[PDB]
Amino acid sequence: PGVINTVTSGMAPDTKETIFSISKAYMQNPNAIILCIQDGSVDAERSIVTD
Amino acid sequence: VLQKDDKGIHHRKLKKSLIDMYSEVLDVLSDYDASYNTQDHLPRVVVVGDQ
Repeated sequence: PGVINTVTSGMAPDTKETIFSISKAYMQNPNAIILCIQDGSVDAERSIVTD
Repeated sequence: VLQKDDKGIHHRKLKKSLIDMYSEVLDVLSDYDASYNTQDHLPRVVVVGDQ
């Protein structure tokens, strides 16, 4: 599931927190290969995949 | 008299008498106080956002 900087009133409050725990599938996996997908229109410094 | 007309109402009270003078009030308070604690009673049209 994709990372979100702000939980919206349209999403339940824990959406970013649950995505971060799911994101550990690679953040804590030395055997994981990560395809980092920046949006081309938006600038490189705006994306959250960087962190 | 010319200063009274130009720096006060030059046939333009709302638009000229206290719009440029508001900018002067902001410039002088920013010159005195580098911090914006005093500049809290003085509104601004603030544009913020991302990339």
